[PDB]
Formats: sequence, C-alpha cells, structure tokens
Amino acid sequence: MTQKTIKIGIVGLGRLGKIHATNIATKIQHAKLQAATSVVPAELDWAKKELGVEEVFEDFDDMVQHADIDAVFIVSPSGFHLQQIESALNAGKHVFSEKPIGLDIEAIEHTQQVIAQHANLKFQLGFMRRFDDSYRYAKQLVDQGKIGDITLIRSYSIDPAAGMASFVSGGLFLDMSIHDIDVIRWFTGKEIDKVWAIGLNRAYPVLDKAGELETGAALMQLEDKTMAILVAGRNAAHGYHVETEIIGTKGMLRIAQVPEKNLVTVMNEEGIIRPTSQNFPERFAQAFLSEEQAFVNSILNNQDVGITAEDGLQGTKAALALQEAFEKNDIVQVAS
Amino acid sequence: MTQKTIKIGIVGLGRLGKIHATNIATKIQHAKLQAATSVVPAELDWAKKELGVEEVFEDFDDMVQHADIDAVFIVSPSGFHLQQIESALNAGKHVFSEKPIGLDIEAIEHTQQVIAQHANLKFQLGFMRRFDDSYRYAKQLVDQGKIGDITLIRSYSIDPAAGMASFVSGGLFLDMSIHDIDVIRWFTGKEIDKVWAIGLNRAYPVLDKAGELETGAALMQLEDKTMAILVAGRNAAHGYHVETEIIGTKGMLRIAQVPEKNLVTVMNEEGIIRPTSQNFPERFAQAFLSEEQAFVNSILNNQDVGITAEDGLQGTKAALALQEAFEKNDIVQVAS
Amino acid sequence: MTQKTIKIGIVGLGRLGKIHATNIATKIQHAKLQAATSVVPAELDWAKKELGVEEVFEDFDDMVQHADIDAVFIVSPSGFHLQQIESALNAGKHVFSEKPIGLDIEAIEHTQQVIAQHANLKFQLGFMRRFDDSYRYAKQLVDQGKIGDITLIRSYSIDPAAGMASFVSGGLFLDMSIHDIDVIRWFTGKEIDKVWAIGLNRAYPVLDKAGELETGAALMQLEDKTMAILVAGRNAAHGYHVETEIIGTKGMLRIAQVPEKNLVTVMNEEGIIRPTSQNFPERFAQAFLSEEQAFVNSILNNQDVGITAEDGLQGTKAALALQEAFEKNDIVQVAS
Amino acid sequence: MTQKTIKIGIVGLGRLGKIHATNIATKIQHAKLQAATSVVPAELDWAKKELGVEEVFEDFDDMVQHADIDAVFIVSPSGFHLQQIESALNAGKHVFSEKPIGLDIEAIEHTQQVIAQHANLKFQLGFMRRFDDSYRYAKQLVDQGKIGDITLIRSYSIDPAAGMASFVSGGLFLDMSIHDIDVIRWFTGKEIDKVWAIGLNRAYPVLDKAGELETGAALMQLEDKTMAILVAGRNAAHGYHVETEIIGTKGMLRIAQVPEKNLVTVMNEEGIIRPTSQNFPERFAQAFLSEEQAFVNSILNNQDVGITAEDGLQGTKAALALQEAFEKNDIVQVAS
Repeated sequence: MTQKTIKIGIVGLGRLGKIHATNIATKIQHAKLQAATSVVPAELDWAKKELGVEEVFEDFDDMVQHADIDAVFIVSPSGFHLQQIESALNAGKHVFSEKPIGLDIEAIEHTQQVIAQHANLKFQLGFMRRFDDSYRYAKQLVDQGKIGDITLIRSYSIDPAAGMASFVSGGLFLDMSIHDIDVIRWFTGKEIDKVWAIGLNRAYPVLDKAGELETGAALMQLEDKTMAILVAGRNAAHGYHVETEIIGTKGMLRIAQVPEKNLVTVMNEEGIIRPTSQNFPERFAQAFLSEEQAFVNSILNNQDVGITAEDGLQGTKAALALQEAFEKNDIVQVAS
Repeated sequence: MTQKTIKIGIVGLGRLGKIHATNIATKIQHAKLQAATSVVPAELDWAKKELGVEEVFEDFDDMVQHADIDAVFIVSPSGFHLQQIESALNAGKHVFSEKPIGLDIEAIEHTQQVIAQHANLKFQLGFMRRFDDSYRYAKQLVDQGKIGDITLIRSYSIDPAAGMASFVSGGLFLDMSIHDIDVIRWFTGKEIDKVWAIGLNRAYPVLDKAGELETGAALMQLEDKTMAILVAGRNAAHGYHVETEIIGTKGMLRIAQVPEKNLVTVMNEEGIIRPTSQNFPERFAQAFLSEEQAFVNSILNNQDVGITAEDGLQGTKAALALQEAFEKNDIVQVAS
Repeated sequence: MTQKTIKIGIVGLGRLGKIHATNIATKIQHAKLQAATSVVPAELDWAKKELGVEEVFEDFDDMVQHADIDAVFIVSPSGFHLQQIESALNAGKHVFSEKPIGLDIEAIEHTQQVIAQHANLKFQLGFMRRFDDSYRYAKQLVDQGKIGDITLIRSYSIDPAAGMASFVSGGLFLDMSIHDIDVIRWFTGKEIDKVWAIGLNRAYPVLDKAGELETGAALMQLEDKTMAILVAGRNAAHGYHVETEIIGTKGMLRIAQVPEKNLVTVMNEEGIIRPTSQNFPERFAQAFLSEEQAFVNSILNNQDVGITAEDGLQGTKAALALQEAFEKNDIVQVAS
Repeated sequence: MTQKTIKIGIVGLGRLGKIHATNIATKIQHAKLQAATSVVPAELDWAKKELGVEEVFEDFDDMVQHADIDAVFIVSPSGFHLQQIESALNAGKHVFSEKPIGLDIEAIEHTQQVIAQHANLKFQLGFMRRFDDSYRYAKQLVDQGKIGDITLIRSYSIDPAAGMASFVSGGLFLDMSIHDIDVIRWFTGKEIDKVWAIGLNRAYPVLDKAGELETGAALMQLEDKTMAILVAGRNAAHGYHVETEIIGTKGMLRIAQVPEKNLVTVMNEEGIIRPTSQNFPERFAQAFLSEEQAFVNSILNNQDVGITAEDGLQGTKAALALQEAFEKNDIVQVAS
C-alpha cells in the first residue's frame, strides 16, 4: 500500500535531540527511529531502552554508511552540522538539520554547493517557528494584507533565569537571535542591510571576560528601509520570553506579547496572574512536532518544504554581523 | 455673575462620608462644604481642621433648620436616611442621599410621598456606578444597540478579605448587591420578578449564628424572562471585585472582568501580574466625584439627574426578596 | 515485544465520530482503527478511503461479534449508548463511550450492573475536559490546596451562533451542560443537591414551541452548601465560549475567562483584538487526543482511568433535574 | 486664612493650551485663570466667554508686565518657550512651561542661567508622564528595588493615524520622543551616551521631501551600558500608543502594554476586543491635572517639584542627537 515508513537516524541526544528522538519514535506518522549516533554511551543506552532504537553508532559516518535509514536528523553541536549534512547527502539520505546551518560563511557555501548537487534529496533546517500555530496565524494575516506593508518588526528571545547558572557558545546573537532573524526574513521577504548591537552583563559580569552577554539589543535596517529591533537575553525572571511584534501600515500584531502558559487565570493576593511557559520544549512543543511531520511528509510526497540552505546562510551571516557590531560597538553592513 | 455656589451640609463622617466631604470641599466646582453633622465629636473636629467647615452640628434637624446651606449630603447609617431625607426636604433643602434609600418598604413609600410634594427640590440617590466611566461606556454600547437585546446580566460585588476581621448590617444582599440590582434595572429598563438566593459561610462559620453571610449567589428572572445572576461576598483574596457582564443577542461585554488597578503589567517569577484595585474608594473614585458634581450641577441648572426614589424602592425590595429567598431557601416573588 | 496494538471499532461517524476515528487511525500510539459501523453508506466509504478501515458494518452487534477488535469507541446518538455499551462488554470488548452515558435513569442503572459484571474490561466516558491541559492545571492548583476549599463554581458552555440555523436534542442542559456538571463533581468531590433553572428564547423564539432553549441559566446548591452557577447557550457571537471559574477561600481562578484562539494579539481600528476559538474541535483538540490515548494506555497497562458509570449517571441525573426545574420553573431536588 | 489663590496667565490656546486653561479655570484648587495671551483673536474671545478670563493680551510681555498674575503657563510653539520663560522670570512670575524647554542648545543654556538667577521662583517643565498614576506606580516598584537594576528600557510613542492628514515640526524625535527620553532619565537616573536612529515614510512618502518621518526607531546606549529602545510614529491604526517597558535584573514591567481605554471588554464576531484610548488628552487627562495642581501647590508651599531646566536641556539634546543620527544614518554621541 502507498507511502510506507521513513526510517530515520538521529545524531545528537542532548535535550533537543531527545525531544526530536522521542517525537519521531512515538508521535510522528509514517516514521521509525531506526538509528542513533552519540559519543556518549549513556545516551545510546537511553535510545535503546526508552525508544527501542535498533541500531546505535558512535560515529555519524558509520551510521549513514551502514544503518537501514532513509533520512537523518542532525541535532549535534553547531560545528558539526555542515560536515554531517554533506556526509548524509553523499550517502543518499534526506536531511533535517537543526539551526544554525553552520558557523563559517565559506564552509556554509561549500555545503550549499553539495546540497545543490543533491536536489532529489530533501534538505530542511529546523526553523521551527515557521511551524508554530501562532506564528502561522500571524503570517496568514500578513499574507492576506491585513496589516498592510510591514514597517517594523520587534522580536525578543529571552531564556529563563533558571538556565543562567549552568550557562555561566558562539555568542548571544547566534545562540538566541537566529530564529528571530529568520522570522524577520520570512515575514518580510526582505534582507537585512546593516545593524548595530549593544549589550551588557549587569546581572552576571562574569560573562564579560568569558566573552559572552546576558542581555543584548540591536537595531537593524532592512533593504527597503524596513526597521527591525532585537532583544536577546538569558535572564528572564518570568520564564521563556519569545515574542514577535509586527507593525504594518494598516495595523499591528504581537505573537505572545506575554508567554501565556495556558488558558488559566489565577486571582490571589498578588493580583491577577497568568502563569507563563517556562522553557522552549514547553513553548514550542507543537512546532517541533509539526516540523518533524512536515519533513517526513516532504519525503513521502516528494515536495520541498521551503526552508533552504540560503535561509540558513542568511541567518548565520546576520548573527555574525550583530556579533561584530557588538564587539566593535559600531554599525556593521551584513553583506560585508 | 450667573450660577453661584451651592452650600452643602453633610451628615455622616464615616469612611464614605469623609470621601464625599473631602471631595465637596476641595474638588467639586461651584460648591462649598458649609456644615457637617455627627454624633462623634472627633469627626466634627476633623471637619473643622481638615476641611475648614464653618458650622458643626450634633443633630441633623438642627443643621437643616439653622445652617447656611442649600443642600444636604446624607451619608448616615441606612436606618436614618428616610427621616433625614424628609427633614431636609421639609426645610427646603436639595437632597443627595446614599443608598439604600431606606430599609422598610412602608417607610420608604412614606418618603416617596414627601419627595413628590417637593418636586422643585432635587433628590438624588448615590448609585455611583451610573457615573462610572466604564459603566457609562457599556451603557452607551447597549443604548446604541451594539449587543442587541440583553438576555442575561451577571454581576459580582465581592469585598476584599482585608475587611473580614472587622466585619466579624442588614444582610449580605442589602449590603453588597444593591448597586448590582440598580445596574440591572438601569441597563435593561426591566423589573425583577422572582429570585432564589443561596449562601455559605465556608471561610468564616462564625457568621452563621450572627445571621450573616460571607459569600452568596442568586439567580433572578426578570419580567420578560431576562435572566440575572448575582454573586456577593466579603472575602475576595485579590482585592475589590466588582464586575458586570452583559450578554446580548448580538454580543457580550464585561465591565472589569478583572479589577485592573492601572495600566501596569508586572512580569516576574510568579508569571504575568496585573495589580488590582483594593477597595471601593480606589475603584470608584471617579464615579464619586462625577455623581457629586452632577448633583451640584442639577441644582444650578434646575435639571433632574434621573435617579429617583423609585430606583431606591426597587433596589431595597429586590434585596429584601433575595434575603427572604436565602432564609427560606426557596424562590421568592419580589412583588410579594 | 511487550504491549502490542489495540484494534478499535468505532460506531458513529458524525462530526465528533470522525474526529475520534481520524485521531485513532493517524495519531494515537499503539492503536489501529480496524472497524467502523454506520447506517450511512457514505460514512463507511469515507472510513475506507480516508482512513483505510478494513472492516465496515451496518450493524453494531455485527461489528462487535465478528470484527477483529479489542475495544470499541461509541460515538452514536445518545439513545444508543447504553445498548451498545452492554453489547460490547458482553462480547468481551473494552469500551469508550461518549457522554451522556444514557438518557433514562432506570436504563442507566441496568447498564451500571452490566459494567460491574465485566470489571476486567475498561469502561471510560468521554468527559474530555478532564484531559484538557488548562483544566488539569487548575485541578492541580486545587488539589495542592492553593485556593483552599471551593465555595463556588461558575461554568459556561455557549455554542457559536454559527450553529443556530441548523439547530433550528434532549434539552439545552443535557446537550450543553453535562460537561459542566462533571467538572463541578470532579473539582469538588461533592454532589449536587437542588437546582433552579430558567431560560429564554430571545434571539430565536421558534425554539419555544420546539421545546428547546437558546440560552439558559441555573443556580445549584451542593451537599455542603457549595454553590454552583451554570449558563448554557447556543448563540455566542464571539465563538465557542467554554469557561469555568472556581472561587475558593484563599483565591480564585478562571479557565478560559475568554476563549483565546492562540498567542496572537491584533491591534487595529477596532482596538486590541484577541481572536477566539470557534468550535469544540478546535478548543478541545488536545483533550480529545489525550483521552483517546489514555483509553488505549489503560487497556495496555491494565489500569483504570477513573471516569466511571457513576460519573455518567450523576451527569445525566443533574441535567434531567435542571430540565425539570426549567419546565416547572421551580427548585428541584436532584435525588428525587 | 493661610494660602490664598494663585492667579495664572496662560499663553498658547491651541489644543493643549485650551486643556490647561480649562483645567486651571475649573478644576485646579487654589488657582484662578486670570489672564490669557494669544495672537488669534478668536482664542481670546473663547477664553473670555468659556472661562471668564478677565484680562486678555495680544502680547506675552504685555501680559507679564501688566496682568494681575503670580504665575504663567507657557503653552506657545516651542520656538517661543525660552524667551517667554526669561521674560516671566524677570517680571517676578513663577513659570510652568511645556516641553521642550527650547530648540537651540546655546539658547537653552542662556535660559538656564536666567533660571539660576531666580531661584526663589518656581520653574517646572511639562513632563506630565511623571505625574501619571501608572508611571508613578512603576516608578515606585523600581525605587523599592522590585525589578533590581534596570538593564533596558523600551518606549513607544505613536500618534493615531487620525492625525496624519493634517500632519501632512522640528522632527519626529523632538516631537514624539522627548517624553520618552525624560522617562528614561527619570527611571534610571542615568544619562544617554550614544544613539543610532532610522526611519521610514512607508505609508506616507510625501514626508521624505518635507524632511519628516512617519515612523522611526532608535537604539541608545546609556552611561553604564544600560540599553534603551525608542519607537516614534504618527500612524497608529489602533489609537494613541504610548507604552514603556522596563527590564530589570529581577523582573520586568510594562506601562500600557496596550493602551486600554477603560475596564470594558467587548466580545463579538471579531473576537475579544479591548477599546483603546484615542489621543493624548484622553490618555493623559489625569497627568495634566496632577502636574497643574503640583505647580500651584509648589508655589503655595514653597517646595520645588524636581523637574528642572537640566531635564529640559538633556531632553532636547538627546532628541537632536537622534535627529542627527537619522540624517547621517550613523551613530551619534549625545555629548558632541
């Protein structure tokens, strides 16, 4: 009977890897988590015991050469994405890769070429916000012309204070802002021209010498003089604050003005309380499932999803520009 | 020059009396707080020292007979309203009276007659919600036909838990619900036919034997089979909860769905917080000022405000019906 | 390998039946939609074509006698639930049944006996709100003692005006309020003693003669003098309004104070807009999936879910009491 | 009897001037609107007829030399503020001046000297947001240490689209952002070091050649590397959007996240609607009254309010810096 099962091998079983692994194994239609790769033995025992993964590997190339798989999910550290993407494509496997695509512009361009040489194989980057129901609803309003042309986008990505102690990386803007950059490109269809970024380690000055930032902000000018504002942070007291505001000529919208946990309002001595989502797995649970299913369906239906290596390239380049602008404390042109 | 100063004498310098007194003396245009009556000497010294009241009295009839006043504000305990209303009108004074108009239906009707015999004098009852900006905005929407005919009104009046200790009266529904009854009559233009009320002293069972209630609820059927729901209480943990919901054939609205204090949203470890108004003087500050100014302006302009003794009568009767329904634990017809 | 696949046969392929069918076939782990029963041929072709159901039946007893199934999902009209429950249990099948369990108290008690005689088989009623994330969050707060003892519950179930034209049944309270009754019992652990219900057909008087109601309201007194308020309706202009408020001695909460569609806020000429969920499949999508998975898992793990025939009985009895109270326009004791 | 009446002369009877005039004449305690100056005769007839102003003048120096006044309210166009401030102080009058203090840094410094030479006379600038109840509530939380040290402030001032047609000035940031600059200085106690501003005329390109901007955005770095973000605009579809967000080390708050008009929520076919405040007189009505009363009380009580010429100077300088940064499309240091 038509359209069978896509067998997937995963690499990277950190927090996010385990979410994708668990989802593929137990929720995603027409998919099997067949293989897993990790350099941490305990992670491979987990894959076998919890998810019943049949083939475990210590090495990614070993998995892609030998495992009974049609596709891979790449959830390794960012420095490994490009080489693993190329290897999987060269072994005839469809590829889902987490963001960022890579860290080095030249290396990324090498991978773009490899991808272009395997056009029959699916390649999808994990910009999961494109699959989130609220982002999609806003995108629809924008596409329908309901707020007119976009004049400004403000996007915030602030991690919960709960993560600061362990955090004390590639930089604040690469870590926190790449989804925001992609959202800006997605909604506008436009590119970013120049940026200025500033930052502070006011709560945790230890990050000064570690090179890092606890909170940063940026102003960006787009190609048609569209404006964008970013805030990125690692120290939100109220939970996981990911919010995107779009201002248009005819209206305005905000996606998660505040990060409401659910439909429950609590009233007590502190006033009126809306509990908040606390972390990315909670906030983006639906989006992760949707992007995984889209990847599997793309293979079965031979239809591209629309999230390209170019989207990856531009994401990384803008983030590098923000980083450079922060270090120089000056305006930087992205194309340079 | 046209339209001079209305000199007012006040009786009752409890919490609410002091608010009206302070407002008349310091905020209200074309008004002077000329006289004050109280059986508490400290209250009269307060009136003299804080507000510069020129004439103090221990007795209301003495004030109305002898003070240089055009009008009175009656803010005494409810059992004194009727006799003070009659005395003031018989002495040629315009009358503002706090709710309730009185407690006894027969006695109230006696006062309605006295009022009818002094039609040249203004008489206004302190149903301040009619002057509140939010209530007025909703009233306007209703009057303009924006929600169609009203099918149901739900109104809550819940005092803050901060007041329970002192509270441990005339009954819960007379105390808390008379404004709600008036709001229902005001918005609908309709009368209440029969009611059932229940109640509980779950947080403070001491009120069982004291006759009182800490929380009560009621269902009411209006003359055209319009529905109304009341909740009254003395134990709100989040502040002063006064909320009115109107459901119509074309739409629905809520006045203070939650009692927002101001425009400030706070985000911290507890989630997203909206601080709340804490007590009636805070919530209804604007309404008190507006009704006081309306009273003064009515006298200067010789124009009736529209809040009549009949509005007072029906308020008290419906509240008595709710009380009776609670005590009998059965449906009571208001007209009986 | 441990714990295989639960094969399910479904009866009833109306709107809700098709949701359960689609979910079981495509989303639920360890489940197969093996069989379907319907008296509408087009529905059986749908089951075969859309979901690949292998065995179709025109008759429920034929399905339960002959299909290769372990369990049934009963989503037929309410008058068929009891007989189909008994038949499935007598044929050794685990049973999920939609609410209400049945319509006749005596007939329901007959089925309770049959259920008691098949204790090895799972029986679960579709009170899906118990599986909804927001309801569960509130339940947790209540269970943890965060609002103290419950003094009052107000619950609204109002269907969108979009459905009125087709609607123009068993009565308004049986149709709309049974989930609310169950929620009240679930949160409190208490039973309902007596009720009064009123109603109106103000937008659609045609329902007067049809016996029906477009909007109704009720006050209920529980066994410990806990209070409850219901509103049920078929004419909400803003979408699907299902809201539950719980007032406790230490706090208060509302589940879906307003029925927010998602995390998107829109700002335009009309003010600040939150779009709303429009219908039950949208609002309770997660809850339906969760209750279906719970049913399958209960069978695999041999662990009862906790939603009993008694919960069904009490749901129907309270709804009948509300109906009787409405028709008599008087207080009715549920136990009578 | 102690503390008499402050007689005030006003200049400028545009929209804002008429608000101050009306307030002083009819609401403010211990104040009389004695005199008015305007070069528009109709405005002087208005002052006489509507407010009963006794002395009208065509010339400001004539008013301050000859009118029976103790103080002035300067609500003329911005280019006249400095010369009118100096004249009033030299004639022994207390001075309230609207923002901005002036437009030219050198000229402003000349006026600062004149002010320093009249220390016995009150001087207050109309930064009314400092008197707004919501801003004051947030200020209190910040002062009490509740959000810790401030890491970022984002402030938006967007005028309603209703004003665009007439608007089609001194620049967008001087017009719209001076209150935001002052708010940033007020809350932080810190100064602004360097800025970058960008802008667009996407809805109304006619403003390109007129020199103006319809929407602009800015990033600012403060002296301790505190961050600030501004958005200024003239084309808000939803009303008057003035919002200030403060992010601290321990928490976050927003003042008017959305510009709620009142406590009324409306539910209809468009979803859940909160109507919005439409213009500055509506939004800041309370603040205008409070700052006027503070000015009068400062004179009566001989106590400075705390809003100085320096606050004015820094407001104008930062706005000029934003303007320069926009024109050059580069980072500008405020102190240069």
